[PDB]
Amino acid sequence: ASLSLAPVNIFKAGADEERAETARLTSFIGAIAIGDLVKSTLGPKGMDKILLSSGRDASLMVTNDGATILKNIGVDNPAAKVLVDMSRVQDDEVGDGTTSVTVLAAELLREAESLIAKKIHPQTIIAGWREATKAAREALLSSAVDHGSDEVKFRQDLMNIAGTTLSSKLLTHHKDHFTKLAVEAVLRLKGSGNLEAIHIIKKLGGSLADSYLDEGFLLDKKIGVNQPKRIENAKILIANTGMDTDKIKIFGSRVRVDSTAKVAEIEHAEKEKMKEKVERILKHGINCFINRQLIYNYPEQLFGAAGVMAIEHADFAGVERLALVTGGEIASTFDHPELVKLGSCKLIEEVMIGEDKLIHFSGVALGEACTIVLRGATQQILDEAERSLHDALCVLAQTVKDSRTVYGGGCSEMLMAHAVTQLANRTPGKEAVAMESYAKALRMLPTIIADNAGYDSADLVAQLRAAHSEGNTTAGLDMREGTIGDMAILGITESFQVKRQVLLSAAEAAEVILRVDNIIKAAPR
Amino acid sequence: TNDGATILKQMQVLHPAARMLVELSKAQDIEAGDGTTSVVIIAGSLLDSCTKLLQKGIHPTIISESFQKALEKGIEILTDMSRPVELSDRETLLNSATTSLNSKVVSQYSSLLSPMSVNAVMKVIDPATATSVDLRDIKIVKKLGGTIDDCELVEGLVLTQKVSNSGITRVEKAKIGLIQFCLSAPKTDMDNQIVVSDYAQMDRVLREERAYILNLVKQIKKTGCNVLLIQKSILRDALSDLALHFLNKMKIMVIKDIEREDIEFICKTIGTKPVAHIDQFTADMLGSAELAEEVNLNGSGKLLKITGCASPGKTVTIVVRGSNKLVIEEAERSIHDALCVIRCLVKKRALIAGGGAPEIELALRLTEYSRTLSGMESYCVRAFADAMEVIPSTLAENAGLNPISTVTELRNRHAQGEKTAGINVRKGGISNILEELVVQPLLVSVSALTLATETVRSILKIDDVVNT
Amino acid sequence: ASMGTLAFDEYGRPFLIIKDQDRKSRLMGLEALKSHIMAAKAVANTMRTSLGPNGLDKMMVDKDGDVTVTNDGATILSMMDVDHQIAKLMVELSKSQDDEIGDGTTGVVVLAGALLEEAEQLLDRGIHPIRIADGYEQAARVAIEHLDKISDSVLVDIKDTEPLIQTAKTTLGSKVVNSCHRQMAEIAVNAVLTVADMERRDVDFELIKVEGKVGGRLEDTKLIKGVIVDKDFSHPQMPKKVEDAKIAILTCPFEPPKPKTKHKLDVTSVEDYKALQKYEKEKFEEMIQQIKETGANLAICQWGFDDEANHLLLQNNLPAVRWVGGPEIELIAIATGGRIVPRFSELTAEKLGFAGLVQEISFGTTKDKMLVIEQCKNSRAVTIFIRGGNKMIIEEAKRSLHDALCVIRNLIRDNRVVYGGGAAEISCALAVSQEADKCPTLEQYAMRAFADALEVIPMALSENSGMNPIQTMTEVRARQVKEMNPALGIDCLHKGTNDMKQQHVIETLIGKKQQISLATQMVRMILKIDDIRKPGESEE
Amino acid sequence: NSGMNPIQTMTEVRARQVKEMNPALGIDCLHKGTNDMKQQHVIETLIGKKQQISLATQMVRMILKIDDIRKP
Amino acid sequence: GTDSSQGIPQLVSNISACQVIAEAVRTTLGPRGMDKLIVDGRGKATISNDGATILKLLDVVHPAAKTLVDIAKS
Ligand SMILES: Nc1ncnc2c1ncn2[C@@H]1O[C@H](COP(=O)(O)OP(=O)(O)O)[C@@H](O)[C@H]1O
Ligand SMILES: Nc1ncnc2c1ncn2[C@@H]1O[C@H](COP(=O)(O)OP(=O)(O)O)[C@@H](O)[C@H]1O
Ligand SMILES: Nc1ncnc2c1ncn2[C@@H]1O[C@H](COP(=O)(O)OP(=O)(O)O)[C@@H](O)[C@H]1O
Repeated sequence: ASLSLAPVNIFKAGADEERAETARLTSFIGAIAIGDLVKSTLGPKGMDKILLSSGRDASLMVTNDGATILKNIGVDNPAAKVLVDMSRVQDDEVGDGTTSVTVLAAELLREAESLIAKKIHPQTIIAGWREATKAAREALLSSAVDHGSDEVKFRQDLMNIAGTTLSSKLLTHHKDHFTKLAVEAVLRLKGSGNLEAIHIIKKLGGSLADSYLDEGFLLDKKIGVNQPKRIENAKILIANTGMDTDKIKIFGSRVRVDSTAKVAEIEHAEKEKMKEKVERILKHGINCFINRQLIYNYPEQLFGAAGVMAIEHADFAGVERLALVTGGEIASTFDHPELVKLGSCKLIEEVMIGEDKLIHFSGVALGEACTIVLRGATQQILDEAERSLHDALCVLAQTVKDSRTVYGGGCSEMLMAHAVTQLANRTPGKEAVAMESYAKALRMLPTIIADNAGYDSADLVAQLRAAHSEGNTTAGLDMREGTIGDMAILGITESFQVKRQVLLSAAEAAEVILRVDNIIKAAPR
Repeated sequence: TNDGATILKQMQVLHPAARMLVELSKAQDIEAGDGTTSVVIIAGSLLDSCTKLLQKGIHPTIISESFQKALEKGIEILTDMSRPVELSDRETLLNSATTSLNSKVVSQYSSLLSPMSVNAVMKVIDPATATSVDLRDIKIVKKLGGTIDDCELVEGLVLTQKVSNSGITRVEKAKIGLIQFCLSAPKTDMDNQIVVSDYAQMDRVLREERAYILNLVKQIKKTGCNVLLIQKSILRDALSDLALHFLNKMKIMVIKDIEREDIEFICKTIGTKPVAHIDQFTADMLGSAELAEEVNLNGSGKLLKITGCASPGKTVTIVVRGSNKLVIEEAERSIHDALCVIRCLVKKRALIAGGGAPEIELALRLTEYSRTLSGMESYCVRAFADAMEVIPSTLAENAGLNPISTVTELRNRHAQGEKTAGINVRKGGISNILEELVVQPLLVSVSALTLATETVRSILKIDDVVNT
Repeated sequence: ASMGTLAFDEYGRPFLIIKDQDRKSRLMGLEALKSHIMAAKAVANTMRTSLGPNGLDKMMVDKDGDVTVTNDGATILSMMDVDHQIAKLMVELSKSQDDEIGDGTTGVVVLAGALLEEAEQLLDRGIHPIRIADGYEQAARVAIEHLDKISDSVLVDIKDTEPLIQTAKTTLGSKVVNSCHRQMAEIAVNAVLTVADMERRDVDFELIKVEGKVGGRLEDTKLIKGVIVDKDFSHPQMPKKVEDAKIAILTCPFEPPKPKTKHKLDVTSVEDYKALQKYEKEKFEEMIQQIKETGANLAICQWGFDDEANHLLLQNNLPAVRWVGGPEIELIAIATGGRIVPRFSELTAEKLGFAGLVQEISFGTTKDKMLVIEQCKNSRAVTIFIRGGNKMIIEEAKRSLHDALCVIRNLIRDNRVVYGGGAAEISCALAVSQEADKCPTLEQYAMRAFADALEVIPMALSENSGMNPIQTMTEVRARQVKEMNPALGIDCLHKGTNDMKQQHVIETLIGKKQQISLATQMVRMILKIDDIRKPGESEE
Repeated sequence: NSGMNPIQTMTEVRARQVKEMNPALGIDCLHKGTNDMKQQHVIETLIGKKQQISLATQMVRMILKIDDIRKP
Repeated sequence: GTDSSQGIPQLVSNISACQVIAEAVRTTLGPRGMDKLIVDGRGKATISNDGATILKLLDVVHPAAKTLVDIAKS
């Protein structure tokens, strides 16, 4: 029975239950709504999107990646919340394919709606989809190719993959140069899998071509007054002390005086203690000093008299990457000047770019940190460029970890679709119908990928289907003229692990969402 | 006000397009210093061309690459037509400064200001062999009332805060002394309670505080200072009545509420290091003095003019006058625009006559290139040229003149050879404006063109807008 | 029996009976019982769809906006906006069945639903609830006797778990995790047998936590015989991997303890200030030397440490963590065999637990790592790590492993088991039909009511899948007449055979008898209650 | 109304027209292969299109001779 | 209190209150009588077939109800 047509509604105010078909209608309609809201960023012609803040903040951002929309969007449909959860999972896994897995899930749900309207049970659909996913995964691994051993081929595949990632973004104008720059940046880590080490800056104005890579480090903390402005070839030490009005941590201590003479004596004692601490710091043999918290007037005056620069407002990430790139060691007790390693740098300077004073590091010792200069007229294009660069770094790291790759741009999509169609016509029953709907969603993904360019779909899809039937498993759609051809020679390749992860995530999300039959609601607040 | 940078940065509409146009104007101001109005007008023209390009059922991605080709062609044309100058050609710098001042209220106050601006630039930066200009070298004193003739080229330091030491004026050969310790009773870092159980103890309290403050004054006079400057302290009283009286009894000028940000500028200029501890009262505080006069502007503002130092830094100051705040801001920003123009003259010494002539030439050349093209690209480049034709229309407008006739006459004069033909505002006609010294550098128009093209491309590939 | 009673006295004066009677719907008697039974009707029909492997999964959005997609009925209905006390009574019924067995919680609810289904028609015929309840109790006794008669038991002990693996796979077939049923059965049995007591004692579930992180693939779900620590090392250059580590239990911050009562210390002179400074410095020195005296590898701080302590630990190269929760401290102390340490007074190398292996685990570009502890020679705690494509499949895996481990615990408790999937339900229906045919007539209506009530389980199983219910019902009943077998029932997975035993489906007999008894008792109780008070003011 | 490109169609058409002049060098709507209306027998009276152009011109002009509205 | 005036109407009100207080326990007399479950605040609904046990947990507010409950308690 259903509570929709019942003598009583056992609910509080605002809580309701709806008929099974209506419940799935609402859930899957919310899911497909979020799906086509994230849609239209597929392919190299993906249109950008503004991430506006409805509140008084009014923070306006633009991005071509749909995951940014997913992380910052209001949630109404519970299935939409499930979709954003799985998409965030995929994004934390790999930096590309998040919008791909989201749109695949949205389609799978909309043809699930259509197929249930076609009088098919959800369990049969789930079984057919599981069979089709197994077939698609086996086909994808059959055509998967790894070329990590060959260093020249590995570098060429890195070129292709970074170009693939940047094609969907607006940076396609300098795609090749930014590609070689990012590949050099990722190889600068000497096989290190971390990505927070690579740091980026923002500078208003200038052409996009002005963007480049800095091998050293870029710093944007001001220098003191009395200390000399520029001293090179110094030793840099990182400290975790407050370095401001240092007082006894004992809570119960208090001062009880009968006259101002003892007050002045205590003030002089505090000044002498601060001077002793300053001398203890200077005992380390340091000229460029780095601090986290504030530095007051007396210590900065003492540093200026000592001719030693103190750098404040160095946050945890900044000191982290500075230690990674120079080998400096963080310290909190300065009673052992020789027991803490000091940072080694070749050249330090305070460059003047734009209308700001930026400290630039050159000749870093360890080199385990990359600093990238990005130039843009507006902050929006700047953040879009940095997000695209970060996604490129993520996909490059994923390729470095495993070099198993496949031919994308609809090519491997046609492989999967062909395998699933072959199995569907091989098998009888409504499971075949469900998994053929799976296959048609698979085919319609690159359909809209290409149609985002205002091109034709059916002719190219049929041509690629026929060519891959002939055995042209390396044939893929070319965005340059909206035509077909050898996908590899276009220099556009996709990692096999990313494709497999996207396929599995979409399959599992569709399976878990489809099993929902009825929606029950508690009392809203 | 007139110049559009402040106008855009002041008003706000909250629509993302408006905010990013404001950001584009700010970036244009940052990169070059002027042309913000020009670049935003160019963006608006490209967008009115774009909407018509869009109603024709054209994909908004091929038009982006067409705009990129138009941009690179226009950059090539502008670079080709521009003529280089020399860093020793003061005449070219004077022409550029005068042209910059024309678009401001002080347009007729240019013959005395352009040499002023170039001399200030020469003083505050490297006279030659330099790449960047530090705009922070020169500060501005904005004063109500007065005239442009009342503006000065002071090269010392001015303290806008009031003289808390009333009755002390014109300390001859004044020695400027900056201190950071607050002139008040001593206080420990930790909380103290002054418990008093006897009359003698309470008397000793203030007796000892008076003795300590007198010792402080004596140690201040140990070096022989006659002018004292205190920081801006709000937790503790920077200047107390007892300290002020003790310093006035023996003639030291006292001024409090001094910002900590100006301390770095003072150190860069003269080098009087701030002092936080009394024991470090060395002899490096002071130096030679030339002039310290408390000038008054007919009672319409109190100022402390202290000019003249021995071996100062490369920093000067400007005192901008004006009846109302708007004209003061206009004169100040006119001076700033002149300085930015000289900065643009520092690098990429490529000059071209302005006044619509570069835009007329660009429109004609892009029309030719569109004719040479084919496909949607030719139509997009035609729309591009029609859009960029707007600037000579606006310049021909604001005077009631015919834009069509002006544009066609300029195009014909370019065709016969006279490319440098512009709009002559003084003669109210159309002729070459090279004689009128209406010349602009390369990296102002080039920067505006590139920025406008990038912004229109950014907003070109937009599908929908959503809120969070 | 609505909007109060209309009398208006009897000489024309205004009349008052009950407070707020202008709109009070006064509910007593048979109509009140109708209201309660129909509310239970709604609850049961909304809940019953989660029965059988083909049974779908309900979702709920709680008062806090958190979703929950679930297959196990107990947790499906455990968070319902229950208003009438009968629904709450069914909730405690489900809870009692769940903590008594763990599986079959759906069975009691559906059985009670069908019992009330025919009870309401019996009430419409004009039958007072007492005789209905008595007949229902007689019927429950008959059903329990049949269940005892058709029992069959096998070996369950720790040495052999192949029947346990089959039972776990059968139980998890109804859950979406049925893709890798063999893998989850094997890992679950390994987890439960890692630490267990076979002398009819409880297995420490405090030490067995089902926790995992999102990401990866479902088949990556693997068993970690140890402890999972969320926190990470504070220093960048600090080493991330330590082997053969010793756990230093710490329950005090790395700062000088302060007096509990309010205290005042008078520092007046320069000598006092310097003396306090040097006292504090020597206190830090004493504390750091005391910490280093034990020589432990890993130090676990509940209250953390400051920057100076962090640098001192860095120089000493002694791995340590900060701000760890108390229950986690108890778990790690039990697993490593550590001892309670109040402060540095009782800190020594003889009271340190041992961790076999300690590692930092990375999951790509997240900047958020975790600490895994395993390989302990005396590990008293074992945890199962589950991977999934999203957090809600993770939660479903959590509850699926929970139910599987509960089934394993029930099997360990006793080997008395039977065959489910409606076959035993059909046998019970046959027994109740026989009792109706061989017992006094007046209560035979309640007899056959209870029979039709027990008949709903194959009803729901069939209509969940989609086969024709009643033809299968009659055919299986006829075959069961031909041969007595609790293994002739519905082929939900369409395997083509009605031999339920051949399909390796095992459920505990204690669970089924408790299900029947609990359902009968709850139905009897609800039959005898006809009082609920409502104000019904229809506030605006 | 169908979907072919406007501008390459224009380019091909006037290229063929400057190569040779014919009143039937237009659009191949139904993919007859050639842009020659003579082969496809696309025929319309000259008077109709003459009056088309004339009426359009005169009424466009006389609409251009209107610039006032005073809605109450 | 509706028509709670001096004389007979207040007696009628008391009689009606007595009838209402009887209705709650009217159905639990005997060993085979039905039981009562009524919400009592925090949901600790109590099963008790004894009528007096029902009486200790009632919500009597009418004076007639109280002056009958006291006799019942005695
Ligand atoms: N040159 C190309 N030709 C065809 N398809 C491409 C090309 N470059 C990228 N793609 C596809 O377009 C998709 C869009 O990628 P992107 O928007 O960066 O993130 P997501 O993959 O999550 O959508 C990619 O998944 C990729 O498979
Ligand atoms: N005497 C003049 N005759 C004609 N045009 C002039 C004259 N003086 C200046 N202009 C034009 O006015 C424009 C002012 O530009 P700009 O200073 O960028 O405007 P804004 O200060 O509002 O940003 C210059 O591009 C120049 O071509
Ligand atoms: N393979 C199967 N075929 C037919 N029926 C099954 C099968 N597996 C389980 N069942 C039945 O489905 C019922 C529901 O089991 P399940 O949903 O796993 O937990 P619960 O019993 O708590 O609802 C069980 O009582 C069992 O008898």
